[PDB]
Amino acid sequence: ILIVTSNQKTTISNDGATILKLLDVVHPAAKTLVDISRAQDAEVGDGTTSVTILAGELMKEAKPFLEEGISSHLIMKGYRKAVSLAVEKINELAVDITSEKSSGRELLERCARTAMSSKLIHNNADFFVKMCVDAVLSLDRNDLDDKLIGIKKIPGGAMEESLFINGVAFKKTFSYAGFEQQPKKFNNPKILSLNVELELKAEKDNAEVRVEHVEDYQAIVDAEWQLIFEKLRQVEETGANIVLSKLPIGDLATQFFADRNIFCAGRVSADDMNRVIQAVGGSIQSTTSDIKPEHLGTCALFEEMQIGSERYNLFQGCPQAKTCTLLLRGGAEQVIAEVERSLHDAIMIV
Amino acid sequence: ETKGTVLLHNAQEMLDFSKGEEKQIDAMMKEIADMGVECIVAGAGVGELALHYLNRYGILVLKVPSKFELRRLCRVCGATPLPRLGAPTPEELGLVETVKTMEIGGDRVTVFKQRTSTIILRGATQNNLDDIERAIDDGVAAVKGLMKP
Amino acid sequence: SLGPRGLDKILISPDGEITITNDGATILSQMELDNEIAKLLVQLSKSQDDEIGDGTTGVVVLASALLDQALELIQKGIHPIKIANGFDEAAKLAISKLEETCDDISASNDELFRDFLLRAAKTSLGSKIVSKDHDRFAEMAVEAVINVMDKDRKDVDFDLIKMQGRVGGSISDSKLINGVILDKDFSHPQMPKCVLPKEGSDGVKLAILTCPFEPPKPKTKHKLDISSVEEYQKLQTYEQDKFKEMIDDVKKAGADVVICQWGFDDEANHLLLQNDLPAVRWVGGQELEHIAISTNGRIVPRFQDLSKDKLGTCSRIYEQEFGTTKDRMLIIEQSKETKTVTCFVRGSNKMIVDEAERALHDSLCVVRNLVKDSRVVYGGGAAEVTMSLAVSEEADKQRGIDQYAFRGFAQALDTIPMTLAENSGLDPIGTLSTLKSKQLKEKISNIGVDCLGYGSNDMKELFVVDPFIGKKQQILLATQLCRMILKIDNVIISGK
Amino acid sequence: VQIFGDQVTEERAENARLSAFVGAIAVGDLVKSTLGPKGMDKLLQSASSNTCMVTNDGATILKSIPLDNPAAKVLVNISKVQDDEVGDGTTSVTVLSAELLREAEKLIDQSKIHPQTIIEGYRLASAAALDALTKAAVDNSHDKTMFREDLIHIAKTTLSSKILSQDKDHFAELATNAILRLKGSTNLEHIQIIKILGGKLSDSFLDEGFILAKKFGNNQPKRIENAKILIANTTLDTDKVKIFGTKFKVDSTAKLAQLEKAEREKMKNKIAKISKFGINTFINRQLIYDYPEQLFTDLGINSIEHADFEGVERLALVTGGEVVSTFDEPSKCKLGECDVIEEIMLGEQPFLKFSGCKAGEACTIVLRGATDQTLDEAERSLHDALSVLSQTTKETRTVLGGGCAEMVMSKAVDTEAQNIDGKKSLAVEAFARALRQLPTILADNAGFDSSELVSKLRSSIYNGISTSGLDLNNGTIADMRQLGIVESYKLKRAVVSSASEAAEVLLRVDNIIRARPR
Amino acid sequence: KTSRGEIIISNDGHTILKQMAILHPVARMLVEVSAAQDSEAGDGTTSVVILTGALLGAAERLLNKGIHPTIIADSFQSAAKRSVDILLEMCHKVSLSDREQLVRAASTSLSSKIVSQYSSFLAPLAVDSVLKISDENSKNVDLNDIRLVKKVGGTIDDTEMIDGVVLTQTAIKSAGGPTRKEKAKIGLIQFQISPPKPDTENNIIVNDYRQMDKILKEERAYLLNICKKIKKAKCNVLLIQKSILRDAVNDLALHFLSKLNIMVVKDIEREEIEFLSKGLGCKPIADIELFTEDRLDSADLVEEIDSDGSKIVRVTGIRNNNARPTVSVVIRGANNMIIDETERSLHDALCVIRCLVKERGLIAGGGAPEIEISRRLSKEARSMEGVQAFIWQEFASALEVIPTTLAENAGLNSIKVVTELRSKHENGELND
Ligand SMILES: Nc1ncnc2c1ncn2[C@@H]1O[C@H](COP(=O)(O)OP(=O)(O)O)[C@@H](O)[C@H]1O
Ligand SMILES: Nc1ncnc2c1ncn2[C@@H]1O[C@H](COP(=O)(O)OP(=O)(O)O)[C@@H](O)[C@H]1O
Ligand code: BEF
Ligand code: BEF
Ligand code: BEF
Ligand code: BEF
Ligand SMILES: [Mg+2]
Ligand SMILES: [Mg+2]
Ligand SMILES: [Mg+2]
Ligand SMILES: [Mg+2]
Repeated sequence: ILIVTSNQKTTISNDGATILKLLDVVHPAAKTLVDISRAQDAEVGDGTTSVTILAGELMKEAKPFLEEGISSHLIMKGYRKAVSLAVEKINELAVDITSEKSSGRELLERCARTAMSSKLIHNNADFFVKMCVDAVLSLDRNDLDDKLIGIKKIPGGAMEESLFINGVAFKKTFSYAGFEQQPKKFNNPKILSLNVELELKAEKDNAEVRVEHVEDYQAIVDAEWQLIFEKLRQVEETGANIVLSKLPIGDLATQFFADRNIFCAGRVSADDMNRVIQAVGGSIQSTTSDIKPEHLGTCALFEEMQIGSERYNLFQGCPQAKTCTLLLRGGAEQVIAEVERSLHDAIMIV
Repeated sequence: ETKGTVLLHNAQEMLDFSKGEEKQIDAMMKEIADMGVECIVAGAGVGELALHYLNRYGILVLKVPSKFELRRLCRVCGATPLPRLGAPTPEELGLVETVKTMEIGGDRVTVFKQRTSTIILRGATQNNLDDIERAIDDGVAAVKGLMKP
Repeated sequence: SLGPRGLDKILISPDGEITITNDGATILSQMELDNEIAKLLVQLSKSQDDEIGDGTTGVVVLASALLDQALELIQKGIHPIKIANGFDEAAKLAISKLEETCDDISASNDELFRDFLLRAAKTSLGSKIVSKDHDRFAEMAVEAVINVMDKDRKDVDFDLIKMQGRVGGSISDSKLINGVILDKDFSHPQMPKCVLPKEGSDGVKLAILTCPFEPPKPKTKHKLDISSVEEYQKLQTYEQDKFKEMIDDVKKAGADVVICQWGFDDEANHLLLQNDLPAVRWVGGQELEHIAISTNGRIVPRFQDLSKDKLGTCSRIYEQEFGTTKDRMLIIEQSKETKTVTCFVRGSNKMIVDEAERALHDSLCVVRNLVKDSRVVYGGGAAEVTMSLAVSEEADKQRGIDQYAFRGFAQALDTIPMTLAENSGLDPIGTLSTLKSKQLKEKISNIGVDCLGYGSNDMKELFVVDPFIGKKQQILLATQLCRMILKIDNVIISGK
Repeated sequence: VQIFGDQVTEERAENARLSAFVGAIAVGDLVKSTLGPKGMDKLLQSASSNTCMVTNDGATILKSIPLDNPAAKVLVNISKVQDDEVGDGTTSVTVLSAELLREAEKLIDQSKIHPQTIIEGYRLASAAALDALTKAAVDNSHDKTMFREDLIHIAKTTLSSKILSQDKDHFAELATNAILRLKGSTNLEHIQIIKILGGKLSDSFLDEGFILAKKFGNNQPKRIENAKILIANTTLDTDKVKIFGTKFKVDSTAKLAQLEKAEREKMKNKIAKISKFGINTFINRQLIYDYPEQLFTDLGINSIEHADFEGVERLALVTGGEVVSTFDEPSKCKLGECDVIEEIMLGEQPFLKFSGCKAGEACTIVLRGATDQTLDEAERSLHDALSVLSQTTKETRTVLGGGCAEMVMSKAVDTEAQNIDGKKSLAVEAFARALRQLPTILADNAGFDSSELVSKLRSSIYNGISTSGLDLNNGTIADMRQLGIVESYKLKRAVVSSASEAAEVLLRVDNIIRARPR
Repeated sequence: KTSRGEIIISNDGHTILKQMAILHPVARMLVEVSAAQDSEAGDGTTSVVILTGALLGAAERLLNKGIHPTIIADSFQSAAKRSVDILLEMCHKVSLSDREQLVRAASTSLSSKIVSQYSSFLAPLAVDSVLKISDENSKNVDLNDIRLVKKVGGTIDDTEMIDGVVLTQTAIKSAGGPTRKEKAKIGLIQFQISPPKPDTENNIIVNDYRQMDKILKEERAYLLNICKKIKKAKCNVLLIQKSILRDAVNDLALHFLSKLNIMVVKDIEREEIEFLSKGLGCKPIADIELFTEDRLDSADLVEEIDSDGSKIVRVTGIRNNNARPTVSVVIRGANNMIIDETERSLHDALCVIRCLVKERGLIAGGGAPEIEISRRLSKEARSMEGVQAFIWQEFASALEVIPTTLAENAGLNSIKVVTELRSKHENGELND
């Protein structure tokens, strides 16, 4: 279905919750069919379409009794048990697959393979099944969440040219003076995951300076350039070679990394930093003047591969990670939407 | 409460103000980590420097609570909240059986199980669940009507 | 607007700004569209331009004929999804033949690799109004990517290559400069135009800075509190000294030219003149980074940190009379190969200038794609025809429902060579039936249209050469956008 | 099935060709009367401001008038380009630009030939038109005697078509002398063009030295004789302060009196540091405070405030001084010196006129006349003159004007068509025919049978008399070297190049798509 | 009546054209010519326009007769060259200091304008002025040095040449009553007499109670010292420039100045300094530590009058060497408009004497030149023959328009006057 919303937001979809949500339902009783869909995406991911389908066709097969002088009370006294009996049928009918000739991973495979069929990526299921099923595995903490396998979107390229990353990724390059002059490719790095802004206090706590004697002047300024020498050389004396931070890295901070052959990035996505540490094995520190080498991270290869004429930071190949990152292509910028919603529909079945 | 201006006179003050601010709050948290605490529930705000140190000290942190929660949480674990940060008393602490991130409906939710209790009425239509909360409350109060008289 | 016989569309912004282009992506990106499918095609071409750079034009043509070839099969009574499926398995057989048949530039020597990259540059250029100097314009796009791309990493950065445009003369006078052009003059009018390297150095040395030639102030809000008059005299005689402590800091470092991020003070400027330090007031952040990489230099935070090793090496620095009456510019050129390379494009008209820049980028993109994928196919329809034939012979082998879809995919492909021979001025059926037939009678798969008009159709000896990835992406994106439209049957549009 | 949004216009092939031609032609035809000696002037007027201007400079027309036809605006810009890169040949570019496009429509319709084939034919011709141009070019060597007389000519040629035709000779030496004077610099800021209303046009002059639109420091001596000048950029009224934030916190009023007197001292000292320079003339870009103004007068130093980055630079070129700041070490900085700075009166306003100067490398031309529009034009006209010349200091080869230059091309192009053959051949001939359509208008505006005279000049030139140009007062073919109607090679080379580009831009046009206006 | 609202009554032609709302661009060109005549002569702004109107009318008939305008334009300018030559040969020179004729010259220019009632005293005292302001090396004369001040009330009669200086402002009188200082020495101040602050951001912070009463102590003192250093140089008149900057002259300083009998005049524009410096033999004073008896004036009397109820400031009698000479003229008039016109009729006459400083020759008037030229340029063209002869003839015919409109304003048979004027000019020559 192709839906163009009231605000020109053009959307193509197969996702039942996504179709029913983009339709503004006003009728109070028909809004139930939007909730009924919504609960299904919330607990399962697939079925959203089928759930609404069933619901109405129960109401429609109750109308031939409602036309005759029957009480709706007794009709639902009959359905309430019918569903309680339908659940009894499935529980007896469900097959524990660990018992009978199944593969360790062809359980999630042949299961995503069903969720794919119907949606756009049907003719590409092969590719997406042996990737997003795989993506639930790297995700596995004892108990897991999809917040850790965050999807990134990049305009252009075939949807086949999508890329599985065993580390993390940034749909986000930034650029300062040195960022081009810096090395944008490592092998075995130590990833320092920082928090606080490396510069001359760009949004920090304001404090007024009163100075009576002139010579205090070059002193107060030479205190500043020394206050961040400590904060910066604090990074060099860590054993790090890749510096990421939730807050900004300045023009004058990037300089020291550029010459000292260290890679740095500022204004990192908040979700991405928590995506990095889980797949780099590091720890987000809010202060440089404390850091032990027990906080750093590693990977197989860090490079800034340019995909779709936007610069992506790809540090990947991390042995033991409780996180990964999908990186998705697709023809138009509306395809990339209906593959992301299509893939969330497979992952949650897996 | 009154505007906090920070008047730096000599250059010796800059290095020692910031590096001392490191310690100032690291010492605020240590006076609560050396009391054998494993969970600090915050009604108000939390500082990024302050969470950093509590992050290392191996302690869970739970922000957001408005007035409603601090009181109803207080009755379950059996703590007593203090506004003065300098008196973490062993006699005014709590005790909780399980504090985990049980994900329900896909939501990252914190639990405080095992006094004040809580029912999690699950369903489909967020519309009908709302009514059966009024059905539950009809009885919950009908129980309060039994006791008093 | 397809091919070297292509024509140019002339689009006007709502404000009034005029553009005259051949870049299919640009064309569609300018027209104020509305019909949701047209809108989508706008993104379809906009997709190509990013993942490749060339092809934007033919990507649409292929999608539309495919949608047309579907249409005829729908009115026949066939289900769209089974057609869309029938197209994709027929797209996977087209790319497969292309891969098995594409020529390769990996098995080449160094003398023959730099030629195949020119041959592609030639190809991509001959189409747009640049064709005039497509010997010179091509010998640019090649020069740029060799100089900037990390060989083993096989990765070219288009942030490194800067597109500079200035209007005057002709397109012939468009040059590639082994350094940087700046819209900046010299900070003091008395300073010289040329700067000559002190003979024994073989370089000029640059004072690339990121602090202003101004008495240092702190970042945190401040104030003095002067009570004693003499202590205002201690301050007064600090202001001039903290200026001389800048000049000497540079003069003692051994630099001959100062390029500084922020601006110089009025007192500092004259003292920059007296001691023979040609200065550059207010230089761009990105532009400093491009200077420091070209000059082999380093970027310097404060005066205290300046040393004779953080200097920028140049072979010349000159302020050019960019116009005859307009404004001066600064060129910092090199005889050696520098990782940054500014591309200075000139024309007789602001519209040519923009199109000329828009041609290089396209031309520069085919050469970037060949560094990534060192394999080529031959255009002029040849690549499309080999795929058309390949899918055509396999349709009879497919059988059942998809027999008609494969026959459709192949048939709609034939619109590219037909609408090539059409614009070029030949019979559609003629060139097609000659070309497709000649590609079976011989084992050769590299026979195409003589769109210029020479005797042979031999795309090999004619140097009409396309990159591999280019051709491939131009199909996958079409078939995949095509499937999406076919999946759609229920359409709900709101109100504006 | 409609594609576009509303208010959107689609002018495709058959209609896009119309627009492209209608536009170009409509614009070409607008300025056609400007061309040549017996050419006429347009009166442009804004809706805005109740302003107008009476002009020849063909750019100045095109730049001004509003237009919608995108193809037109293309040519309009090719006009500015020329005014940028050469300064003259504004109308020569546009007409040749349109005349190519006129000649295309006559091919695209009447004959039915492909636009791209026309292009691949207009191209072969252009490279051949520019070819012979260099072969026929007359480069002037070391003989600066033979080259000045050569320059004076170029101007005389440029000037005849403006109001300055009648006093051609007069204005020709005022340009030639000013540009030579400029000493090979190609920046025109160095010639300050001061137009003061009143008197004759023949009353206009280039001063020997410099005239300054400034005043003397107050009750100061009205005429300095035997000057020595310091040129400065340093603060004065603003009161020099160390930039940061030097707030005064006086414990009790007492100290403020000392601190007020302190700022006065900081001045008395910075004037003393200047007094050490041993100079009677202090000129400053910045303002001289009410205070320093007196401190100079008491010392006897003449002080001139407010002549900006503009005025200061020229003074530095004419007096041979330096744009000095600092003033801490008088030894290393080079002073300026001239003979007399007496204040003159011109109609009403007082100007300080530096006379007898160290180095004449910067100059002032005072333009006069009866009407604010006459001035306007004189300025515009002079800029067209101070251009060709200046750029002929750079590009020092000449070509015979009077239609001759364009004809020698029409020759080579037309003979190149006798070589090429095919459908291209017709387009190559056309190029030459367009080139002919230039002398055509030169004659047309003068008034004799265009058809006869251009056809009288073709023969002579084709026959090998490649001097022959158009005697545009007598209505005859006469010698252009012996009559001295010379032009810049850099001029003509550009006219051909630029035009050949336009056609190859519009001829590729087959679809004009206009958005909904903002 | 102004677009803005103001009422203007005039005879000065440039003043007439500038203030009507001419719309046609070519018609606006006429205003420019009339402006350019004012900026070359100050007189003849009417003559110059009418000539264009009869020259254009000429050009019209020639275009009717089919003559290419380029020829017309150039031969009309060839008509200029020969005509201005004639005026240069026919003119009788003037002794650069000859009152009896220079005075007739102003008397001519006035007699046309609403001030011609009092042209008897207005002509000489406009001539008297320019020669005093002139020079020996003559040159080009600046009329910015002639000071014409307005004040409404009375009659044009009451206009007077002041034997010194007129000033715009008045004695402050806020504190004390100094107004008419006799045997006076004038000081001229650039600086502020306040409790001033340095150009940097400054603020007196107060810690103690005992700091307060001592702050006013120095405050009162600081202002008194300045007023003391003034009385010490020995001047009884103060003149202070524009205080838009910051301070001005304080109300506390003003009582010091009053009881110390120094008469004060505040707010004086920066343009006014150059003139006042020369007009009052008084060197301008920037800082206090540069206020000296040396730079004071020594004028005989300064006394502020009371005219219509509205005061003006007089400086009569000025002792010292007048190396720079300066005049000041007070204009009165019954109605606002008839004051502005008095100034424009002075400036027109003042300007004719200025032109006599420029080209030291003088011609006969009342059309006489315009008729001679007509006669001369006729005989020239009878020799010309061909096309460029008809032009000159039509040109000679045009110049005749001046005497025609002159006569037509007088209600005469302009035809009869002219034919007779040309016949008598054919013999009796350059005076008819
Ligand atoms: N010199 C040539 N001879 C024959 N065919 C050519 C030549 N140059 C380009 N082509 C063909 O014509 C097409 C050029 O289209 P173009 O206008 O460059 O748009 P795009 O390449 O972006 O689709 C290519 O597909 C190519 O195969
Ligand atoms: N006195 C002259 N005699 C003959 N030809 C002239 C004369 N003056 C200029 N020309 C010719 O007329 C043209 C100049 O006309 P103009 O209106 O200035 O156009 P543009 O602004 O394009 O230079 C040149 O082609 C030149 O050859
Ligand atoms: F239509 Be669904 F969310 F599989
Ligand atoms: F017209 Be294209 F994108 F080479
Ligand atoms: F009309 Be021009 F620019 F000589
Ligand atoms: F009417 Be005028 F300018 F004497
Ligand atoms: Mg499903
Ligand atoms: Mg191409
Ligand atoms: Mg010209
Ligand atoms: Mg008069």
